[PDB]
Amino acid sequence: QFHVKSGLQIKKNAIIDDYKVTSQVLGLGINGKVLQIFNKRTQEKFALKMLQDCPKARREVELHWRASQCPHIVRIVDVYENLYAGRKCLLIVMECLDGGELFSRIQDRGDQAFTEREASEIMKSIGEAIQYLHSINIAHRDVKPENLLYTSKRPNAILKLTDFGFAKETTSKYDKSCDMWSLGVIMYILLCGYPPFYSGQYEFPNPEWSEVSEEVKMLIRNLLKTEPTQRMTITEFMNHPWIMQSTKVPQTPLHTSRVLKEDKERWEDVKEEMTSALATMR
Ligand SMILES: O=C1NCCc2[nH]c(-c3ccnc(-c4ccccc4F)c3)cc21
Repeated sequence: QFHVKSGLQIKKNAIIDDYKVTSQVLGLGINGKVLQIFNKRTQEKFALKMLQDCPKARREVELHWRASQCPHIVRIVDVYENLYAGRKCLLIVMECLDGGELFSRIQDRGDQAFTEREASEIMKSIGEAIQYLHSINIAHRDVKPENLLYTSKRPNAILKLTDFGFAKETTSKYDKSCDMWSLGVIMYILLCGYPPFYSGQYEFPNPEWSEVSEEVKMLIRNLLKTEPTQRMTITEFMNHPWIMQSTKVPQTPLHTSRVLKEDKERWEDVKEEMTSALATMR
């Protein structure tokens, strides 16, 4: 009749007591590395972010925490304030995800090519995650496709969203829209294999955008609005068919897999421009 969950808990004893740390790295992001780590008790493998521990982070985690309670959002498992260099530090231990950057999994699909239906399912999921956050007044502000990774390597395997180095409480023109933009961006690349290209017209090339229902070309629009406003609210976003259908979408082939094999070089480029588009955007 009544249920809550563990409040956030700043464990103080050296994480080296509760885990054995590798040096084998994974994530190579904002503040420091992401080391693989093993749970002494259970013996499972984990992601370890590490932080300077200033007032800022101390809420960034404080949110991540609230968010992990979601399926498609990465779960935090433990948060430790230890002393590294000489620096009241901050070690967050979160669920390892042996999946690979959302896209970098598709170009090793091995069997067949991609599908409008499969694109939905992906977007579909990612939608959900954003919802939650918004549904609790949280903006991620950083919904890159590096920040999307899967649990494991099976096609059953699901994907989650990471790096709240950017999230912010929508507390007491705007914000929880960046996350939308991204989804839009994400959908585009999901369907074709490229973005727009500035620093705004988005053309729709032929051997790609063709018999592809304007029903779908609709969404992408509303989302990508160079605007802050009428960028279709997620609440809104969910409502539209394609997404909320699970399985009623056309089975149309998608070149995206192959497309990405075409020009593996355009990526280190994509990534920055994606962060450019984002990060700065107010
Ligand atoms: O918050 C973050 N910022 C920096 C980049 C970043 N990365 C992660 C992360 C989280 C969970 N798991 C992994 C992971 C695990 C196993 C194999 C490969 C992996 F990427 C990586 C989190 C963050």
